[PDB]
Amino acid sequence: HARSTGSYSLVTQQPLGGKAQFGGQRFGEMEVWALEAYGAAYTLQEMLTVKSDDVNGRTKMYKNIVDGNHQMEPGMPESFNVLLKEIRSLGINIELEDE
Amino acid sequence: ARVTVQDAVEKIGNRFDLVLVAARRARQMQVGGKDPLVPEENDKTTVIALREIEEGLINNQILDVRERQEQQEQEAAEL
Amino acid sequence: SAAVKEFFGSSQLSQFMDQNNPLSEITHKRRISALGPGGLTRERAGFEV
Amino acid sequence: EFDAIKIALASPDMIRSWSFGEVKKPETINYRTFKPERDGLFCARIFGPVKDYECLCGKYKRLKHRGVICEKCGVEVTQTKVRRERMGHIELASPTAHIWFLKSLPSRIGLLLDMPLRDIERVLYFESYVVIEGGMTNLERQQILTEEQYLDALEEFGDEFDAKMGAEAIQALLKSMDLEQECEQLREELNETNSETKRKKLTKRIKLLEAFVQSGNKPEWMILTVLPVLPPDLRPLVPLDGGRFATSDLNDLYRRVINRNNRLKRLLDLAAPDIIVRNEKRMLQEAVDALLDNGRRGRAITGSNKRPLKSLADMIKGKQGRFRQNLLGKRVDYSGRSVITVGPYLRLHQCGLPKKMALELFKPFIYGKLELRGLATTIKAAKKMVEREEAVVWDILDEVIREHPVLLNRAPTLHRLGIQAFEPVLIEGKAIQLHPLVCAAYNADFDGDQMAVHVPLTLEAQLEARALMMSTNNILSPANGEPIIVPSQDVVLGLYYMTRDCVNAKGEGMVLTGPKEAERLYRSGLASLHARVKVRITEYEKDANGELVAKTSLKDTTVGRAILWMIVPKGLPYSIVNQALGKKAISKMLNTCYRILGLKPTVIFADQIMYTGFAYAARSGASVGIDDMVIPEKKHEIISEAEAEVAEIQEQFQSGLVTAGERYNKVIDIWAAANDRVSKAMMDNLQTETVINRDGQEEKQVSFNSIYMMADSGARGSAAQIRQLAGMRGLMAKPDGSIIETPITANFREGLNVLQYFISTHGARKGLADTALKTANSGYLTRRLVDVAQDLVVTEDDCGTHEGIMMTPVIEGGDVKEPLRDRVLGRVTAEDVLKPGTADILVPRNTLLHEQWCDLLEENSVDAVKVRSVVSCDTDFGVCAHCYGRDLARGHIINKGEAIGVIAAQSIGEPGTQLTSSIQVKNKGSIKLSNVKSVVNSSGKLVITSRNTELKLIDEFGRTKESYKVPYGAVLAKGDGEQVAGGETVANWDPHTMPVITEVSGFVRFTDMIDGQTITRQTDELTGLSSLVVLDSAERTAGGKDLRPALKIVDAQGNDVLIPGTDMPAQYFLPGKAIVQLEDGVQISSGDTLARIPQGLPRVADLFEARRPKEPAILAEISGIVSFGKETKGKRRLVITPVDGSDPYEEMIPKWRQLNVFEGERVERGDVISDGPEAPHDILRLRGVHAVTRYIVNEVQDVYRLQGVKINDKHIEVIVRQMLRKATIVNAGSSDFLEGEQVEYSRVKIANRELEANGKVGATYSRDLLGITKASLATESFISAASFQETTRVLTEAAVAGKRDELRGLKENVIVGRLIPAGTGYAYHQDRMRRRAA
Amino acid sequence: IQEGNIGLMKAVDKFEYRRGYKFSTYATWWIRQAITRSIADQARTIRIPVHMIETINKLNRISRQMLQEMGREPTPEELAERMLMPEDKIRKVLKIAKEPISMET
Amino acid sequence: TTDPVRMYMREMGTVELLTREGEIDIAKRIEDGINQVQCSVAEYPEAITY
Amino acid sequence: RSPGVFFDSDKGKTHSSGKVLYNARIIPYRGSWLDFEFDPKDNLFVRID
RNA sequence: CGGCACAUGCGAUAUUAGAAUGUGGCGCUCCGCGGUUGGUGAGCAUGCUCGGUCCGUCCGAGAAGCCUUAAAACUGCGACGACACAUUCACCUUGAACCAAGGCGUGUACCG
Ligand SMILES: [Mg+2]
Ligand SMILES: [Zn+2]
Ligand SMILES: [Zn+2]
Repeated sequence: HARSTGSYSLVTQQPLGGKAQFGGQRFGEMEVWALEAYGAAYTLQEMLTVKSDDVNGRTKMYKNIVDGNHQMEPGMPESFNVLLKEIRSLGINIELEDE
Repeated sequence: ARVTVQDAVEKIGNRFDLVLVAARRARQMQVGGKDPLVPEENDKTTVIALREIEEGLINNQILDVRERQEQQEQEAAEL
Repeated sequence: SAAVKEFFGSSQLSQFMDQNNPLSEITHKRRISALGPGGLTRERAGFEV
Repeated sequence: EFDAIKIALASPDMIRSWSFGEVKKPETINYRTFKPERDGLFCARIFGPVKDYECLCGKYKRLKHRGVICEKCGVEVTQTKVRRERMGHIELASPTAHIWFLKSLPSRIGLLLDMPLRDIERVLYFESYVVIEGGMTNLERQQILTEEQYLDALEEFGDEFDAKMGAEAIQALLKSMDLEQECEQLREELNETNSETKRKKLTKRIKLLEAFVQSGNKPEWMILTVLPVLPPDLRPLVPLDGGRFATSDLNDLYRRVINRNNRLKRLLDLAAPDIIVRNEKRMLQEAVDALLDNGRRGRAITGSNKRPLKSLADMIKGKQGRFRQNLLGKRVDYSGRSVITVGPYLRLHQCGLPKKMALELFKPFIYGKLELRGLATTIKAAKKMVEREEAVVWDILDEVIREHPVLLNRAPTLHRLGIQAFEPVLIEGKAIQLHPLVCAAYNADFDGDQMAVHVPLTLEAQLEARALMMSTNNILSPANGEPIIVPSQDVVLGLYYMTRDCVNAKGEGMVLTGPKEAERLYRSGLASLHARVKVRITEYEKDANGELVAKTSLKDTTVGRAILWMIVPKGLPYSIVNQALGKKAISKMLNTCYRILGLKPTVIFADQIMYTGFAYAARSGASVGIDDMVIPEKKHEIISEAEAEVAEIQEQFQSGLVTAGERYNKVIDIWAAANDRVSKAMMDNLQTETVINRDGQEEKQVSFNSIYMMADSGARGSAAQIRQLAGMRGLMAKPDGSIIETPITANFREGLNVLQYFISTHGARKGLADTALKTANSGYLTRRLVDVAQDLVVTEDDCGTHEGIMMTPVIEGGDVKEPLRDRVLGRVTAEDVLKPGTADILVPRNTLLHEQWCDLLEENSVDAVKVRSVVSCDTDFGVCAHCYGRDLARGHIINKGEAIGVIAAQSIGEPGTQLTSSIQVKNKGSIKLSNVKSVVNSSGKLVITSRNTELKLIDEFGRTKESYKVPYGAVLAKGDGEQVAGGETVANWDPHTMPVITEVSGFVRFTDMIDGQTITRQTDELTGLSSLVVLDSAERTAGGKDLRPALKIVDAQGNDVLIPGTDMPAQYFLPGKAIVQLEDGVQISSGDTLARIPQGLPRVADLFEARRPKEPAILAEISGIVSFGKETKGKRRLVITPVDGSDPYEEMIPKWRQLNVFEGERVERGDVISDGPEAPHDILRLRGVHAVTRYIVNEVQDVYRLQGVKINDKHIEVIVRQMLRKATIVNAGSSDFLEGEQVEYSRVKIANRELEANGKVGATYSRDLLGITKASLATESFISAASFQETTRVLTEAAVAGKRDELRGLKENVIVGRLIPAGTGYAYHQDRMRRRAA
Repeated sequence: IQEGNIGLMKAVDKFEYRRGYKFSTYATWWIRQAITRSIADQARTIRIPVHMIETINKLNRISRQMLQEMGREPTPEELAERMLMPEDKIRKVLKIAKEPISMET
Repeated sequence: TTDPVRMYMREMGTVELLTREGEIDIAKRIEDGINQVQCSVAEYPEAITY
Repeated sequence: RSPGVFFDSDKGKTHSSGKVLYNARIIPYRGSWLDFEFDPKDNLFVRID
C-alpha cells in the first residue's frame, strides 16, 4: 500500500499506522539516526514536522505542492506541544524562552 | 540527466553548501523570478540547478552579486 | 458461564485456528505451548526451557 | 521563533496563572445528550468550545463574533484547537507531597531536609509527628515523635512548641528553612572538620543547596497546593462507532482526585473526627501520587479490569512515551511499503517502483500538474480523474517522476546505508525492484523481506537526496574504506567461471589481435571461453601528471579475461584481470578503480561488471547436482581406523590404566585427528580431481566441480560447509557445553540416522536462540552508543595542536594481524616522521596521508608514526576536521559540519549481529630486548631481572615481525643484537616456577628462619636432599607467624655479599610453598634460584561501559622503591618510597594472592603490581589519556578482528572522547568551582584559558572516565539525557536545578523539530549563531 | 468506607435512643443509604442519575431471574411483558449502562 | 508496608467496642450538650425576639 | 511443571562463594507453594511463598 | 564479611435488598402555544422609465408596489428533564478482596 494523505491519530496529530487504515511507514528512531548520519537536514525537518506532525504545516505544504511551489513552512511539531502540556500538567514548569 | 553530483562538488566544495546553493538557484528558477542559463533537456529545476553549478556560472558568490544587482535595479526602479 | 466463556473467548491458549491447509489445522490442534496462565512468559523465561 | 528551553518548579501562583478554570466537579459529559458538563473535567468555560466558532447553547454559532463570551453559559467562542491548549487546575484542600520529589532514588525532600525517607513517609502517612522550628526547650528541629511522646511533650511543654503531622508538617519544614545560613554552616563543616565519606555526602548536599539558591525556586513548591490538569483533547472521550466511548485513564485519575478533594472539603465542613480526616488525607495523597506516577505505590488498578491503568509518567517515560514513540520517531505521510525483488536491468542510480504506488504517493504532484495543464478545471475534477485512472494521467505521472529521488528503507536500519535514494522507473507490477549490488549494503535478501519508500516533498530535500543520499554516492562504507557495492553472488560466479583456464580447450594457444576478436571467437563457438591465448592489449596508465600514457603488448592470458578487458576503464593496469578474480580480487578491482579514476568510471564500471557477471553466469550453466559432491574412498577406512582406536582406549580404560578425563581428552583428540584427515582427503579429492590431457600423457589442474567453484569464488559458503556436505560433520556439543565423544560420522550426501540428527538439532536450536538474543543486545548497544555521541559535530577547520597518539603495528606473539599501512592510511600526522636515516623529512608535519603517501611509507623502513587523534583534540564542543581524518563515502578530508559521532556509533554497533611453554620463534631476523636488565650466569646463559622486557624480532628493514612478552627470570641462549635463526628458543623460562633469582654470587644462608615454625624438615624420597622448607599460614606458630623467613648471602670471609653496583644485599622473603633447595652456606652464581615457587559482544558492552573487572590488576600510584609494611591483617601495606617526592603512601593488598614484584625492586607509575585484567580508571588515572584510548581500541579491535570484521579506529576513539567529557577539579584556585565538583572538561577549559591568558593561576583538574550509560546522562542538556534512559531522575534533577537547555546537539533538535546543526543545517545554524547576540 | 463514615456521622446526628432500638439497627440504614447514593453518584465516568441506575439494577435482577427460568437468555421482547416499560426505552437503558473502554485497552 | 487501608485499620484498631449501656451514656452526654446550648440561647433575648 | 516435589540446586550464583545451595519445593496443583533452602552458611530455611 | 529492604536497565526494529409515597422549587432542556422588535434565495431573463446595442436580446442608471419577517433575538403560557427536602414499609447487624511466581545486569540505603 501507500499513503499520500489520509487520517490522523487523535491524541497526537500523527498518521496512524496500519492497513487498510492507510498507515505510514514508521520512520523510527534508527532511521532518524541514519538521516543525521548523512548531511540530510531538510529531509529530516520535513520528515518529522511537516509530513507528519504539524497541524498547520501539512496543509500549508499541500497548498504549496498543488500550486507547484516546492517549499515548506516548518513551524513547531504538535506532539512536542503535547509533551509540554504533559510535563506542565505535572508540578514541573517548562517554558520556551525569549528570542 | 544527472547520475553523480561529483563535478558540482569539485566546483563548490564542502558538499553541504552545494545543497543550499542549488536549492536557492532552483527556487529562482521555479518561482518565476528567473529562467535557466543552460539548455534544459526536460529536466526538473533540481537537475537544471546542478547543471548550472557544473558549468561554473553559478555559485554562492555569483548569486550574491546577481541578487545585489537586482536590489540595485529595484532601487533604480523605485522612480 | 462468565468464567468458562472468558476462558474460551480470551486466553493465550485459545486462539483462531490457522485454517488454510489441512496440515495447518492438524498441527495447530497438535500444539504444545508453554505460555499462558500457570506457565512461563517470553520476557521472564529463560534458556533451558 | 524561540531559543533555549528552560525548566523549573511551579508555584501555586504560576499554576493559577496557567489555568483558565477551577474544576470543581467530577462529571465528564452529560449522559443523555453528550454536551460537556459544567463545570466538570470536560467543560466549556474552563477549556474551550466543542465546535469551530460556536457556543454551547447556540446563541453564537457563526463568525459574527470571536471575542464574546455567552452570558447564558460561559463559552469563549474561538477555534476548538484552543481546547487542545488551555489547562485547568484543582484547588487541593489539604496539601500533598509530590511523588517525584519523594520516591525517586536520589530523594530531594529526603536529602534537602537531611532526613531519612522512612521517617518522611512515616510523617506523611500520619503515623508520627515532627517538630517544626519548635524553639529550644527540649526538642530539636528534625526530632520526630510518636503520639504518646507528643502527649508527653505537650503536657511537659504546653506552649512555645510547634509540631504538626502530614503534608502540612513537611511544607512547614521546607518553608521555615533559611538556606544560606546552612550554606555558611556546611562551608564551615567542610573547612575545619573532615569525615571523608560523610563529608562527601555533605559536599553533595551543599552542591544541591547552592545550586538551589542560584535558581529561582522555593522549597515549599515541592508540596502541591494547586494541582494543574491537562487539556481535554489530550485525555479525550470520543465516540467509537456504536455508542460506546473510549476514555483515557487520566479521566479516571482526575475523577478520583477531584472526588476525594470534594470529599475532604465536605468533611472539613462537617467537623469530622481526626481518624476520618487523617484517612481522607492519606487517600488524597494516594490519589495524587497515583495520578502523577502510578506504580510507586500498591498499583491502583482501574475499573472492570485487572490491568493497571496508565498515568502521566507512564505517558512520558518508556518505550511508549512521547520521547520515543512520537517525538524521536514519527509515522510519516508520503510513504509506501511492498515486497522487494531483483530486476537486474538497472543502473544503480535507479530502482523499480510500481505504477500504483507511484500514483498513490505522488497524488498532490499529479493534482498540481493537472490543474496547471488545464485538463482538470478544479481540483475535485483532478481527484476524480486520478480515481478513474484515465489514460492521460500516466504521461503526467511520468513527467512528475523523471528526476525525483525516492528514499528506500529496510526496517533494521542499523548503519547509514539503510536509507538510500533512487530515481524511479515505473513498473508493471506490484513489487519494488531493487538493484542487486545495492542489497549487500541493506543486508537484504529477497526471501520475502519488504521495504518502504519515502518521498522528499520539498526542493531542498530533493537536492539532499540527490547530492548526499543517491546510491551512486555511497560506494564506500563509513566503517572502513572498503567498497560496500561489492558484487555479491551470481556475478562473482560468472566472473570466476569466465576468467579461468583449462589446459585443453578450443583455440588452445592461438593468437588474437585484441579483445574484439576474442568476443567474436567465443560468440561464434570456434574457440572456448577459457583457453590460454596470446592477445594484444593496450593498457593506459597515469605515469605523467594526470595523463594517460598508452603501452601495448602481447599478454599471455585467456580468452575470457580478454573479453572482460573491454569493461575495465582506461586507467587500470592489465594485472587486475590476469588472475582468477574471486570476491576479494573483484573488491580490490573496484577499490583501485575508485582510488584512481574517481567516482564516475567506478559507478559505470560497477554497473558493467554486474551486467557481464549475470550474462556470463547465465552462459556458464553453473549448476549444482548430486554427483558434484565427491565422497572420498579414504573416508570409511579412516572411520574404521578411528573406530579401532576408540576400542583401544576403551580396553585401556577397562584395564584401569587411565582415568576418565584423560580417556575423554584422548578420544576427542583422535576424533578431531580423524576429522582433519577426512578434510584433507576430501579437499584433495575435490579440487584437483579434473585431470585431462594435452599433447602428452596427463596434467592436473583446479577442478570444474560446481560446488568447488561456488566455494572458491567466495560466492556462498566456505570449506566448513563444504566439509559438512562431503566429509564427516564435526563434533557436536551437548547442552552442557561438553562435547560428545561419538561424533557424527555421516554427511548430508549420505543419510543421517535418527540419533545423529537428533544431536544436530540441539546445535541448530541453540544457534537460532542466540541469533535472536544477540540481535536484541546489538540493538541496545547501538542505541547507547549513538545516545552518548550525537553531541559531537565537526565544527572547526583546524585547531593546530601538537598532540597525538602513536600508531604502531599490532603484532603480538604471532604474525601480523593489522599492519602499519592500513592503520595509518586516512589519518593525519602530528609531527613530521623521519627516515631511519635521521633528519630526513619524508612527510611534513600535518598532511593528509593517502595511498601514495603510504606507498612512500612502505618503500622506506618506517615502523611507528605519531598521529593526530580525536581524543586529544583541542576544539571546544566538537572535533576539528584536520584532526579527524578522511574516511567517509568520499575519499577526501571530512567536510566542515558532518556528524561523525552518529556514523561512528553506527559503524561500531552494526557488526554486533556478526560477533560470537617457551619461545617458539617462527620468522628470522635480529633480536631486540626493550626494558631489559639481565645478568650472565655461570652456564653461559642470561637470566633476566626485569619483567618489563619486550622481545622484538627486527629484520633488516627495521620493522618488527614478532614480539614476545618476556616472563620474569628466563634463560636466554643468545644475547641482544645477535642474528638469530628460525625455531631457536632463545629464552626458556620455567612457567610453573616463579624465579627467586638474584644478581649476587655467594653463600646462601638462613636468616630469621626457625625450624619447625617457619620451616619444616622434609626428607625426600625421590631426590633425597633433605631441607627446611617454608610452610603455610595455618601451621606456622604464633612466634613465626608475622616473622617471615629470609634468605641472605655472604662470601667466603663471612662478610655480607653486596650487589655489584649497589650496597643493598639480597635479603628475600619466601611465601608458603617456596621450596628451599639450597641450604645455609651453599655457593651459587649470578642469578641462580635461591628457592623455587611451584603451583564476544558482552566484552564490547563491558569495555565501552567500562565496568570494573572482577579481579583487578593492581597498579602503583607513583614511581618509587616498593616495600612491605605490617603483616597478617588479611592485607598488607604496600609502601612506596620515591627518591625526590614525599613518600608516605601505602595501599592495602589482600596478601593471600600472588604478587609480582619483589621487595628489593622498584616500580614505575602505571606499572603492574600483579596480573589480570585492569580497570580503565587506573590506566587513565596513572598512565595517560593516550594510554587508555590505546587500551580500549586494542582490546575492542581484538574482539572485532577475532570475527574478522574491519572497523576503522576513528570511531572507537571518538566514543572514547565522548566517554571522558566529565572531569573533577582538584585545585579550585581563581575559578568558581569546588574541590570535589564534577564539571565537563570543555567548560573548565574555557574558564582556564580566560584566566591563564591573564596573570592569575588556573584550575588544575582530574580527568575522569565515565561509562556510556553514565557519561550520556551527566550532560549540560537535559533532553538528550531524558530521551532514552531513566527519565524521572533526570527531569527531577533538572527541575530542582532550574537547568537551562540550549538545544546543543541534534537530540533536542530532532525533539523540537527544527534543522540539525550538523548536516545541511550547519550553514543555517552558523548564520543564526553569527546573528544571535552580536 | 469514607462515604459510610459520612453516613455514620449523619446517623449520630439524627440518633434517638428513647425509641429503644440499638444504635446498629438505626445507623445501618443511613450507612447503606450514603454508600448506595455515592455509588450511584460518583462511580461512573458519564454520571447517570439515581432512578436510571435503579432501572439498570432492575434489568440486571430480572434478567438474572429469567435466565434460570427460560434458559437461553431473555430477549427484550420478554422484558416488555415482564416489566412495565414499552421495550423501546429498554433498548436505550441497555445502551446507557455500558462503561467506556479504556483507551489503552 | 504502605497499604493505607491497613494503616487505617491499625489507626482505628486501638479504639475498642462499646457496651450496650455506654451508648446510652454517650447519648445522655449529647443530651447534656444540647441542653446547655439551648440554655445558653435561653439567656439571650435578641434571638428570642428574632 | 508437574505438581509434586522438586529438588533443585541453583548452583554457584549466590554470592560468588563457589558453594552450591539446595532448594526443595512443594508445588501444589491449587494452593500456596512451599520452599526449603539453605544459605551460604549451612542453615536451613522455609518459605511459604 | 553477612541480612533485610528498595530502586533501576535490558528483555530487537518493522509488518499484523431494597421497595413505595408525597411536597417543593429550578432549568447551560433546543419540546407545543401566545405576545414583541425584527427579514430575503419571489415575481423582475428589462413588471416600469431612460440611455448603448452586436438587438428586440443582452449591457448602464433609476422608482414603486404587492409579497417571503414569530427567521435572529426577547418574554410569558404548556411538556419534559434534572435537583432538593420530607414520609411509610421490609430487610439487614461490629476487622475485606486481590494477582503473580523459572532470564540477564547495574546500583543505593539500613543493621549486625
Ligand atoms: Mg529475510
Ligand atoms: Zn451559551
Ligand atoms: Zn584537533
